[PDB]
Amino acid sequence: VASYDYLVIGGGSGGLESAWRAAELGARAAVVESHKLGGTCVNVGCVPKKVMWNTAVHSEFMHDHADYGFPSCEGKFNWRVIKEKRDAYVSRLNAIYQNNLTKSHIEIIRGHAAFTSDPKPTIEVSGKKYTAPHILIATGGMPSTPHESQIPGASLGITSDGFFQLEELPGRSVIVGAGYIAVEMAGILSALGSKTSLMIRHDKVLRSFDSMISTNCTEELENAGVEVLKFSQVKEVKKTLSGLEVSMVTAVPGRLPVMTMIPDVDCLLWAIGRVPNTKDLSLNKLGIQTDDKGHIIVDEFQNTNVKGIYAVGDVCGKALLTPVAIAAGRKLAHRLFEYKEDSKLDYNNIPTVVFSHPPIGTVGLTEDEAIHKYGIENVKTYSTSFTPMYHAVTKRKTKCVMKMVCANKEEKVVGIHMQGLGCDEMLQGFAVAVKMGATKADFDNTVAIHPTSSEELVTLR
Amino acid sequence: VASYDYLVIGGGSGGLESAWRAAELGARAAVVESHKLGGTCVNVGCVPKKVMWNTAVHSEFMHDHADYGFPSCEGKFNWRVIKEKRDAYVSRLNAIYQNNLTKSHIEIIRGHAAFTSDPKPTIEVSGKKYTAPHILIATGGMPSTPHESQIPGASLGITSDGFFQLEELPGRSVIVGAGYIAVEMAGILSALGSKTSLMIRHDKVLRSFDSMISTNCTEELENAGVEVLKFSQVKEVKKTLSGLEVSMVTAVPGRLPVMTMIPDVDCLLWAIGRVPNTKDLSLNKLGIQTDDKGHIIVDEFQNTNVKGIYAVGDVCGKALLTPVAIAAGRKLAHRLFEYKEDSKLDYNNIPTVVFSHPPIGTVGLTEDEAIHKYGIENVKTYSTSFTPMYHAVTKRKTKCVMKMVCANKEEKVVGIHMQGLGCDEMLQGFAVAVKMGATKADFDNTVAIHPTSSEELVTLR
Ligand SMILES: Cc1cc2nc3c(=O)[nH]c(=O)nc-3n(C[C@H](O)[C@H](O)[C@H](O)COP(=O)(O)OP(=O)(O)OC[C@H]3O[C@@H](n4cnc5c(N)ncnc54)[C@H](O)[C@@H]3O)c2cc1C
Ligand SMILES: Cc1cc2nc3c(=O)[nH]c(=O)nc-3n(C[C@H](O)[C@H](O)[C@H](O)COP(=O)(O)OP(=O)(O)OC[C@H]3O[C@@H](n4cnc5c(N)ncnc54)[C@H](O)[C@@H]3O)c2cc1C
Ligand SMILES: N[C@@H](CCC(=O)N[C@@H](CSSC[C@H](NC(=O)CC[C@H](N)C(=O)O)C(=O)NCC(=O)O)C(=O)NCC(=O)O)C(=O)O
Ligand SMILES: N[C@@H](CCC(=O)N[C@@H](CSSC[C@H](NC(=O)CC[C@H](N)C(=O)O)C(=O)NCC(=O)O)C(=O)NCC(=O)O)C(=O)O
Repeated sequence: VASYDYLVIGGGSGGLESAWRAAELGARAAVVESHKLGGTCVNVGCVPKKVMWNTAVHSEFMHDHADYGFPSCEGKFNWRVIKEKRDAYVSRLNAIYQNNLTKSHIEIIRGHAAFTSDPKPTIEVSGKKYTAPHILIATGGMPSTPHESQIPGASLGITSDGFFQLEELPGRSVIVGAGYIAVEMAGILSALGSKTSLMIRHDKVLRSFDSMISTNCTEELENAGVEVLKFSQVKEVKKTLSGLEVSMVTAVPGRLPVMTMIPDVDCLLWAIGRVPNTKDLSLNKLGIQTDDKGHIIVDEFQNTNVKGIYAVGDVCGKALLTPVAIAAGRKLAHRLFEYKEDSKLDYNNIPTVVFSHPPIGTVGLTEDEAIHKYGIENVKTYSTSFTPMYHAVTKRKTKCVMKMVCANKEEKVVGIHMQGLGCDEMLQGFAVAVKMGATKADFDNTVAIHPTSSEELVTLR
Repeated sequence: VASYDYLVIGGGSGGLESAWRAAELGARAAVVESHKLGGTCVNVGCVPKKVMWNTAVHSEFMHDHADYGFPSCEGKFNWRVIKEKRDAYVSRLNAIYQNNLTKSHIEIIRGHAAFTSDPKPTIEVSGKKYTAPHILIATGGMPSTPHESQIPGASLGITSDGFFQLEELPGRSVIVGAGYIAVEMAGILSALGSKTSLMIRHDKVLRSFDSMISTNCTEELENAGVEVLKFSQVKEVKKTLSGLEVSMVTAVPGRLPVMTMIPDVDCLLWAIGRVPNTKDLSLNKLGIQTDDKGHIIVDEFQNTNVKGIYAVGDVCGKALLTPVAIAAGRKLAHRLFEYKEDSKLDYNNIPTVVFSHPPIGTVGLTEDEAIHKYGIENVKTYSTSFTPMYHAVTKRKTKCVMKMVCANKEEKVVGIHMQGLGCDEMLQGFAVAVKMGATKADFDNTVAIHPTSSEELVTLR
């Protein structure tokens, strides 16, 4: 058994930051990674996705070519070309991440970690034992897929992982899910050409976001060639000699269920959820508590119930974002190694952008949550809806919706929600201002930047 | 002589806002406008310019087409097509502005106002006299042009106004100036195809912005096909049977002056400065004080030396931006009509974006100004320089530079400066945060939005 000061299991987003931060503080760390470093984000998440998004966004502006006085280009997107580059990039970030670890004197124990029956928390990677006074579990999660028992033929569909393994643009796509991933896949596949259908159990997507986003996003989706099959469920899936045959049930409230076949399907993508990578860690060896779905139960300080063990990131099941895993890994290192006893991540006012078309940006409370936190009498909301001047000369259109939620009589901005061009880069500042406890006056007392879509947020009346 | 409660001379940006704000407060107002309403911004500024910018930005992304797996389109931008649309839009905003005035019960006295020799401040528009207990001078400015006496042949060049009257894309362009306008024209003409040369008296452009912006902007300009002729001056201009012949002197410090001819010039654009529209107001009739260059001298509250007369906007010569004219017109109405005795515009931390390629965003103090305000010992600056992941797969490249200036030991962000993709929409939030008196911790305690260029600002180390 070899001792370190920190043994972080998982070379992902939260994993690495905590490892790096720890080393700066003089700690002797090592990171265990069983696959490629950089975790999900870099290999099958933020990075590969965003390249595909910039590409889909490219397909759109090309449509607007003639309106801007330019001749037209046919199209016929070559997926292979871009898949090759996307991959190259991803493999260049790998070398980089590895470099930085070794530059920081952080060992990388390549393999699969599992806890042992040894009294003090000790882990075993390929026969060898390693322990540390502080161990972090940053194993993240995996895409979930239905069971053949529930949906016979489920194994025939792919997931976001599989999406990143795709070599050519599928002619017909059906996506099952109504969250940001589902939406983003729907957006990219449809912009690049696949005849996309998004299949949701309800009438809207992103049903957890402010109602405006939920509503607008379902709209923009439809208005862009994506077919939204509301109130539908895949009953079973079959492999025909031409494609896949999705047998789905559609039960619109007030109507009788209608069974339907969607044939000639090239791709069936499962964007229904994420499961934790906890199973094979042998948590039961130490009695490390988890929930019914396998996530790892932690406190305000990422502590497990076992002294010396913490967990951060997707594995915990909360605020599943790279910057959140990162931020919590960062604060932990400062708590354990810098002794900042109250170093912890504030999970309120975490900003998030969905890369739909146009992009969604949001931070803070929804109207509902403000209503149920402060009371109707105390919640004011300001909003606007305009078409960006980019579409002043184009026949193709998209809107921009902005909503400001304000609490109490001072008008403390407790939440911002918006959708439209520039909203992806436009959100950070407001998240900082919002984090500071900005009121509607602070926003309204800032000189506008004209012409921008961002000036609308500071002139809401 | 007909009485109103407010008589605002000038249907521009500052003019209108003050008129509208006044009406909401129950005041009897009227606006005098001698031309099209909406002033400079709408007719020959923000609006027309920005359409041309979105168009130039379109030319660029088209270059990146093949890298994103799309076939290539030749090009051959048709200027007429877009000029027609840009104009249509501008004429649709006119109807709109007019509408809103009448909806607010604001009269529009169409014509040219001039003060009279009548004891109490009274103005005369086309024979008729009008007075008010409060009169606002929102007459803005005009593009300046050299005198034939100084630069013989100067009258042969056009200005930004003339640029908006252009019907076809000039084959060869030479721009004289090193400010945001000069730069923006250089950017658009060059992206759309003209063989552009930007002529500056020094080695860099935007010499008033933080040194980083000054430096980076001169670079990006060159790297995009714009020829920067540093240390050069147009000596005289001549109309040949093929184009114009710019005779210019180039005096690089340490070298002997070299006289040069630039022939076959289709366009000579004068972006050397703005002059105030004060001459014909007959200010001398009341002794309304002005400076040597004709701007109108005002105090913290936009007051002239004459009781009952104020001035806001470009006419004053300070912070020449639409949102600034607007913001000051707004505060004045609230002061005069809502009685907010201390309602005035704070001219510190006014945000500004230059629409260069990529866009520049800035707010606050430059390093120099922080250095000379706090002292070297008390100024820390953080910065980064990265290539946006949009260029991860493109052969064409651009950077992104970010600089944070921090004062004292708390690290109060007194200034932010940046250049690159998304910086135009990315700036508003930080301007609000900066306005609030945000420190580097508030920025650093905000959860990042990945992947974006904006996340870089909140992770500067
Ligand atoms: C499609 C798709 C797009 C996404 N897009 C975005 C986006 O734009 N922005 C965003 O913020 N988030 C996005 N996410 C979410 C983000 O990727 C995750 O929230 C984030 O990576 C979580 O970090 P983590 O540190 O817990 O784990 P992870 O980064 O997932 O990585 C865990 C690492 O641990 C390794 N490991 C697992 N178990 C063990 C073990 N027993 N021993 C050793 N090795 C092991 C894993 O192999 C992996 O490399 C996306 C996710 C998917 C899927
Ligand atoms: C190229 C170009 C691009 C620009 N781009 C931007 C940009 O992207 N963003 C930005 O913020 N700013 C930009 N500006 C600056 C902005 O346009 C001006 O700062 C702003 O319009 C100033 O407002 P104002 O209220 O003082 O006057 P103005 O809006 O200029 O208008 C004054 C009005 O008064 C009328 N008038 C004049 N004298 C009289 C008189 N005696 N009686 C009656 N009528 C009269 C004028 O005709 C005019 O319509 C740009 C300017 C130019 C030129
Ligand atoms: N923000 C720009 C920068 C370009 C970019 O993608 N840069 C990164 C890829 S981000 S993909 C990986 C991801 N991000 C980061 O490493 C940097 C992003 C930001 N500083 C943040 O902390 O959120 C992550 O998993 N980090 C682990 C950790 O630090 O804990 C890279 O080149 N980095 C190499 C380097 O570090 O020099 C963009 O997104 O376009
Ligand atoms: N911000 C979006 C909105 C689209 C847009 O251009 N909208 C404006 C043109 S801004 S061009 C004219 C300019 N801007 C405004 O009227 C609105 C911009 C913002 N609210 C601000 O106050 O800075 C101005 O001179 N205002 C005088 C004043 O209010 O004092 C328009 O349609 N307005 C019609 C309307 O008012 O409904 C964008 O720029 O793309």
